[PDB]
Amino acid sequence: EFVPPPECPVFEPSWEEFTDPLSFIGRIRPLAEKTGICKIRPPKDWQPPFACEVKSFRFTPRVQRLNELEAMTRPREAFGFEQAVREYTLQSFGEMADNFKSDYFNMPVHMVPTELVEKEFWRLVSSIEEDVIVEYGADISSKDFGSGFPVKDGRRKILPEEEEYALSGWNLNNMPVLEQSVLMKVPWLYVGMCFSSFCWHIEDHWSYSINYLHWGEPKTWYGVPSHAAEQLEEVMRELAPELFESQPDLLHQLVTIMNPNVLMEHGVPVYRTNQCAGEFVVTFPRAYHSGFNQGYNFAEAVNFCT
Ligand SMILES: CCN(/C=C/N(C)C)C(=O)CNCc1cc(C(=O)O)ccn1
Ligand SMILES: [Mn+2]
Repeated sequence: EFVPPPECPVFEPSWEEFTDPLSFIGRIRPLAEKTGICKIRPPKDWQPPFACEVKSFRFTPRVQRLNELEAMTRPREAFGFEQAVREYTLQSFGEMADNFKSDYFNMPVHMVPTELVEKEFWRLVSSIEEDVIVEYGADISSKDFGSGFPVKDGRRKILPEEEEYALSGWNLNNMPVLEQSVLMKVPWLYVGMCFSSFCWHIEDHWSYSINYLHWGEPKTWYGVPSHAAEQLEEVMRELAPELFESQPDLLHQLVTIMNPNVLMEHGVPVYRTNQCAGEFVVTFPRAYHSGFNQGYNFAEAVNFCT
């Protein structure tokens, strides 16, 4: 079955090192740049409150058919109308997500080993006999219902115990986002359920990205260092569906799902991590990454510049 890639680096900075994100990322770069991704665990006392407007938080998630590329191998009757379209609140999405996972594995959602969800995910992606369909609240703009981090503005109220987090350099709203040049830049939200996923991609302009899991079950990641970017792209073209082979990268990476073991078999280095609630994941410039969610969770991401 699936062989898990080696673990990416995890850093546990002291309060002194936790002072400036860009200074810290600059210092860990000699190691983290060689794995493409790294995980950062903040000091134990660093616990930002969740600041989204939860009562009015409503969204229509995207439908994900795990084996859609494998099923390209007579089209189905009335294709394009498989799943009925559902709108959710945070609470009703969570109820759906937990019922899906507990029903799927026949055990309570917190008892399912992360290694089993991983093994099953990659089996389902390549399975022609079983068609599993899930939903992902992905790419929700933080301008919609606010950031998960507290921010200083007239939108909501900030308590004194909250203000340190509104002002923190690790608040994703306070990251630098303006690239220097001769002359949408806000965080985005992701409401996950078991098996919801993001396929292999790099960021626009080869940007760094930083990713925070506010709460919930882990987000499983795979990363490739930037020195292997060209090798991954060559493996993709060789093994991607012929109909998509000529597509430009920006469109191709909407459907570049590929088992990490296939890349490893072709000599591409791949690292993994389970990002748990309260942890950051940083992706380095031109570091390909992909992943999936273990269950109901809430993440926030932003592209930043150095
Ligand atoms: C900074 C967030 N962003 C910008 C998206 N807009 C184009 C809508 C990205 O493209 C980030 N890349 C997608 C992604 C999504 C996930 C996820 O679904 O958790 C993890 C890692 N990377
Ligand atoms: Mn990304």
